[PDB]
Formats: sequence, C-alpha cells, structure tokens
Amino acid sequence: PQPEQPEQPFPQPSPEDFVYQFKGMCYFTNGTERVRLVSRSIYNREEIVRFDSDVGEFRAVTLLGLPAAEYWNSQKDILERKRAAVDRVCRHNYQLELRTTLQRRVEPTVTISPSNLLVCSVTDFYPAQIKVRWFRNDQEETAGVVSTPLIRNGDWTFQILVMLEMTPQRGDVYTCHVEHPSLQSPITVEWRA
Amino acid sequence: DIVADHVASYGVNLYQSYGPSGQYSHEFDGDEEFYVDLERKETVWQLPLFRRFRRFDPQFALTNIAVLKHNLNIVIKRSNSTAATNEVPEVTVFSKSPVTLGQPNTLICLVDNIFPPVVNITWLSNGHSVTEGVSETSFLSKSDHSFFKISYLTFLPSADEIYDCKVEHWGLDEPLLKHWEPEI
Repeated sequence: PQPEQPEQPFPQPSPEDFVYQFKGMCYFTNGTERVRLVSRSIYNREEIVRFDSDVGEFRAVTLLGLPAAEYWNSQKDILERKRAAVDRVCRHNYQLELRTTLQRRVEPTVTISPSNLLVCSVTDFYPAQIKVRWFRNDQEETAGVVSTPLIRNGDWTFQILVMLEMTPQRGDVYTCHVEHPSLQSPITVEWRA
Repeated sequence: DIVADHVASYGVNLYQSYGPSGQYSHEFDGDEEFYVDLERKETVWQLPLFRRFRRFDPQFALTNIAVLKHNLNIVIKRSNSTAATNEVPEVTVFSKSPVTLGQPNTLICLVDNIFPPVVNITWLSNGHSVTEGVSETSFLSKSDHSFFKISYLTFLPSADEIYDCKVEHWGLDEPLLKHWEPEI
C-alpha cells in the first residue's frame, strides 16, 4: 500500500555504442477499468521481445528476440508473475497515482501582447487538457486562430501560444477565453486597441 | 498507435556500452516522476508531492540494470555487433513564461531525437559558458525509442545578455548552437 511498483526484466542467455532498453508500459482508460501492460525489450531501436497482457505470453518481434521468448514462455513461474503484474504493478501505481499526480492542478496564467498580429500566451498549467478561444467583440473568431502545438515544459507544467489575426481600428475589443480543469470558472483577458 | 487516457512507464530501463552508463526512471503521462541514482543508490523524486507518502526501493533499479548489462552483452554477440545508428537531434529554446526586460524568467532548451543517449547540453551567456542556475531533466523516453533531454537556465532578461544552447552529440558534425535573445 506504500511504495510504487515496477516491471522486472529477465535473464536470457564517432564512437560506437550498443544500447539496450526495457520499457514497462502500463496503459490506462476509464481509471482502472481498462489497463494494458506491455513490456518492451529493445536492442538499440529494434523492439525485439514483448509481453503484452492482451496476449498472455511473451512474443519475439525480430529474429533476435526469439531465444529470449522461447525460454521465458517455457518458465512457468515467470508467466505466472508477468500475467499478474498488470494487477501488481499497473493498478497499484495508478492508485498511488490517483492520490498525487492525478490531483495536482496548476492554474494557467494568460497574457496578451502585440505581434498586425496578436498573441494570447497561456503559460504554466497542468493537466495537459486545455481549451483556448479568441473573441472579437463577444463573438468567436476561428478563421484567424492559429495555435502552436501544446508545449510540454517537462517540469510537470505545460504552455500553449494561440495567435489571432487582426487588422486593427479603434473601439474593437479582443478577448482570450481559457477553460482548464484547475478552474472553477473560465479566465478571460481583454486587449484594447 | 495505442489509445489510452494515461500512459506510464513503470520501468524506463536503459543500459549502454559507452561508459558503461545506464539510467532508471519512472515516467507518467510523458513526465519524469523520479530517477534512481546508480552510485548514490537513491530514489531522486522530481516533485516534493511524491516525497509526502511515497517511496521506491532503489535496489530494485540496480537489480534491473545489472540484468540489462547481462542481456545487452548477449544481444551484442547475437547481432554480430550491430552498433547503434547516430540519429540527428531536434533543438529548440524558448522561455517558460512571457518575457519582460528586467523581470526574472527561465530559458528552456529542448534537445529532441537523441540517440544514442549520450549528450552534452550546456548553456552560454554572451559566449562564455554558464554553469550556475542550470539543471536538466534525465533522459525522457519516446515511443520510437529515441529520447529527449531538457536543460533549464534561470536568467534575468536584460537588453544586455544573450544566450546559446550548445548541444554536443555524435549525430552532428559540430556542436549545435541554438541562440536566443529578448526583444528590446
């Protein structure tokens, strides 16, 4: 109930480098209602062997990975374990997950500033799911709206920039409308020409 | 090509000959939760949030990584020593927040498509290297089995100081300089 768990690999019997990777992916949908564990053994970039729990056994994927698999699949106790790592390793960490990562919200901070172009800048937010809208006089603009892709900061915070095209004039009032889980009610920021 | 609400790697394990060096980390929705130091034998959390009710046995990492050594050597032989192909890295620098001359901010330098996981991301103030106020992420995994690393530099925007992300990596002929200025 206390620590996180992980997946466990197995013994299979211009400088140059040889790289080996092992990724123990879990895959979540509807909370803990759909969970798929994959287990990827990788030589350099070639995925060579895999245990995907929608499958129930090891499988090679390049010639290279075949002895590795043949052997493990024979070893009854390994399957035994690897079959139940989707409950031992995946659901577990999602429970500890539900109680930390998946409760942490961070209010984005909106800023509008000139290029004639006009940039609504939405900085520092988490989770990833955000919706940004522009408005020219309480009236949704969409044709001018050009966004950057979502920007992952990798300090657990995201940003996005969302540009709007406007040939300006007096009177005109432009407004950026941002909705995000951190928030009880949407943020709006206006810019006066 | 897999759909899911959340993707976690409860086991990014990486071992390689050059060094030899390895790494162990856990990622969740594309963000690094912790990495395990492989000398100091210690879980190094990336949010103080996790250092509240949760730990993780750093021994488990070292066991995993020692196996990778075992299994790597085996596949080196088995492959007739097919070495890694040095790909070419995608590099950017941007600010963490809108920039106001005089008001403190952070430069984020994002070195992407890194392979193999060997790289020297350094910073540069007016062409003399800065080493203080820097800090980087570990290696972050991606689903085509390359990596990305992100270095950070806390700076005071002024119409006086100009910065360069010097990225050294075998895929390149010479070290890449991405360069950045504030607008005055």
